[PDB]
Amino acid sequence: NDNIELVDFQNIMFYGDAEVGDNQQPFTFILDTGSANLWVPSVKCTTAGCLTKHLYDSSKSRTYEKDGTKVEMNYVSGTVSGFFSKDLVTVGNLSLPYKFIEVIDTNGFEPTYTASTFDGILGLGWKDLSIGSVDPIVVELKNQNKIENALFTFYLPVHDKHTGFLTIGGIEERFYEGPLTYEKLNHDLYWQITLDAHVGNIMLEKANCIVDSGTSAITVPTDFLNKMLQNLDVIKVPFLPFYVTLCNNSKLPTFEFTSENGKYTLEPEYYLQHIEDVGPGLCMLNIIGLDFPVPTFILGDPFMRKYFTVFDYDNQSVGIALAKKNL
Ligand SMILES: CSC[C@H](NC(=O)Cc1ccccc1)C(=O)N[C@@H](Cc1ccccc1)[C@H](O)C(=O)N1CSC(C)(C)[C@H]1C(=O)N[C@H]1c2ccccc2C[C@H]1O
Ligand SMILES: C[C@H](CCC(=O)NCCC[N+](C)(C)CCCS(=O)(=O)[O-])[C@H]1CC[C@H]2[C@@H]3[C@H](O)C[C@@H]4C[C@H](O)CC[C@]4(C)[C@H]3C[C@H](O)[C@]12C
Ligand code: NA
Repeated sequence: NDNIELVDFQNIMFYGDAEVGDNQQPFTFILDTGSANLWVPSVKCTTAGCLTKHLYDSSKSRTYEKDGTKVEMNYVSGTVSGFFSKDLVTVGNLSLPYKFIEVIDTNGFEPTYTASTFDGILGLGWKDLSIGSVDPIVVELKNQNKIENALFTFYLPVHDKHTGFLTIGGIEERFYEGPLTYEKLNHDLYWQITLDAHVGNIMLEKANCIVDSGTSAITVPTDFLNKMLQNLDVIKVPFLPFYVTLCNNSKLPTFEFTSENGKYTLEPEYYLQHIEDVGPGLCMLNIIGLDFPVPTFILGDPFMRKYFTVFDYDNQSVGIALAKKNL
């Protein structure tokens, strides 16, 4: 199985590296299960954000195949735009020709872009979520028979303790302890499963839960959040949807998620972010209120830091298991 090392960036996000072009041009990616396109910033970039990035130069790649088609990717955090290009993409020791976006304007993706040290985003979603109708990397590698299974695996790094791996094509027992529980997808094209959500006395039955690698938070329905925070001794930051607390706050709850198959819990230690610079013994909650059309939680980074996760295209399932504290 091919492995890609995952490095932590300030306990908000993680990255892994990969190559685009036979020139072996090396890029740092956010690895995002909730999107289905790959992009890298071009040498043709007109914007300030591209200043400090590894830039893609199609003139230095002999496997480059032109495709002028203009495209923009609209994320919740902003927009990047440019054009489609084709070239050899290499993930670990697995290569395949691939269609991706050459980004020339990142101004709509500020301040996220210039803030952090990633170059681009590598989607790990489903095909019907892609622009330009791009087969996902793992399913092509499967199809081309470079890996056993159409699946990938996340063992996330933890700040100041160990590194992580994205593993492609097969499941390695070393990453987790206890049982590995599979949860069927309740949607065709998202890593979305059904779970009862419990926080104290507040309960949502058969809630949609999206396992998502690119979101640095647990997201919660706004009504559910407003009930959770009632008398919690937490304070909202002015103008921003973030809550601050004493790290030691005895009332901070444990999320409990359950299926017929399993039980997954998330204790304060996984969703708190120390902000010692702002004040002594203060923490931010990595919890955001957000309403999808159907009541939904995003089980983001903080969930995935605790739980090893198996994303299975062939079995339309998400495997979940408690991550080992170190390898
Ligand atoms: C096919 S990509 C376009 C997609 N847009 C949508 O789904 C539109 C939408 C919006 C609200 C409800 C329902 C649907 C999208 O941006 N999805 C994102 C996940 C998402 C988040 C909220 C609501 C719906 C989907 C993406 O997978 C991601 O992690 N992204 C886009 S870019 C990113 C890799 C930096 C990261 C990010 O923004 N992360 C930030 C985020 C998002 C929500 C809560 C906290 C935070 C902090 C930070 O981590
Ligand atoms: C996705 C949700 C909800 C968006 C929403 O509720 N938007 C209503 C208006 C919708 N529009 C009319 C504009 C278009 C769609 C209408 S339509 O009906 O067509 O769908 C919004 C609301 C608050 C947003 C976060 C904060 O900012 C702080 C921070 C800023 C960074 O920079 C990026 C990260 C982060 C965490 C943000 C991410 C995300 O962005 C959040 C969660
Ligand atoms: Na995501």
